[PDB]
Amino acid sequence: VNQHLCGSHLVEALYLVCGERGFFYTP
Amino acid sequence: NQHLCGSHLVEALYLVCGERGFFYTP
Amino acid sequence: VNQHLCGSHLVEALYLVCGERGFFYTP
Amino acid sequence: NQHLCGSHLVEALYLVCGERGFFYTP
Amino acid sequence: VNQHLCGSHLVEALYLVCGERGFFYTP
Amino acid sequence: NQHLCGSHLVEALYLVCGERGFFYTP
Amino acid sequence: IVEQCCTSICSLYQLENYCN
Amino acid sequence: GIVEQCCTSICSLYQLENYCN
Amino acid sequence: IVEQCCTSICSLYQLENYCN
Amino acid sequence: GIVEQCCTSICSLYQLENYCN
Amino acid sequence: IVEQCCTSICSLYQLENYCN
Amino acid sequence: GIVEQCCTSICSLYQLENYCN
Ligand SMILES: [Cl-]
Ligand SMILES: [Cl-]
Ligand SMILES: [Zn+2]
Ligand SMILES: [Zn+2]
Repeated sequence: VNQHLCGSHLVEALYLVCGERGFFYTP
Repeated sequence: NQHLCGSHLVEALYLVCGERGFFYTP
Repeated sequence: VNQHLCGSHLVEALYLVCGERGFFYTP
Repeated sequence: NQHLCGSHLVEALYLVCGERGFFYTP
Repeated sequence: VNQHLCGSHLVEALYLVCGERGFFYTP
Repeated sequence: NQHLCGSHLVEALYLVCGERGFFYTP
Repeated sequence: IVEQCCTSICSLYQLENYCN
Repeated sequence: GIVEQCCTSICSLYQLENYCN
Repeated sequence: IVEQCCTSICSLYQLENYCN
Repeated sequence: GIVEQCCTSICSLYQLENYCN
Repeated sequence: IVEQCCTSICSLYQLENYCN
Repeated sequence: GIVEQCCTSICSLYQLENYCN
């Protein structure tokens, strides 16, 4: 449950940080 | 901006895809 | 305190998921 | 998009209304 | 780790609440 | 709206600045 | 609410109107 | 409640669609 | 996806297409 | 600190308005 | 910052300028 | 995993840039 809310902020960061380069999300 | 949408896009994908995970590209 | 940050992601999901149908939020 | 605003709208309502809860419709 | 996700929602609130007045964030 | 960007701006600043903290003004 | 607060930015006050 | 239900155990999109109007 | 879902709002269905 | 204050106990909009400039 | 980063998208670099 | 790595200990922007394509 903590991990799920965390995952949400992970992809948000990955979005800013990866940018044009893009990314894949896997748990 | 279109960048703003991308932010909302991944959140959605995040809730929709789940354990399956997903991919984002521009 | 966990419940409060969680509630925040709840309404966000409810927003995507409910859409035109809309929703009510109560804790 | 206007859909993007709705997302920001509910977050706000979420912080403003609190325990009182709130309603969102389009 | 909880504190980090929390900080994220803090600045978001501070943003809505402070508005034109603005703010400084420090942990 | 431009207000929507501000919301995304601070989140970014939040991830970029970190312990250093940051300042936001309009 | 969309009409109100998505064309011009609504104050904490105007939003509070929308609480349940 | 939504909170009671979905902040203890992770709710699916389907279980959330219930609290819609 | 940007093309698809950032000009017109995509349904939960259309997004689900983008899952891995 | 903001964190110290508001990540242990839930802060009201009023208590947050203090950290504004 | 609004002027800078809300008309054209700012890099992690340009934002870092705004840290305290 | 991203989750395993970054939800237990706080990851830097640099450590996150690794999961990029
Ligand atoms: Cl969170
Ligand atoms: Cl937005
Ligand atoms: Zn947005
Ligand atoms: Zn959160």
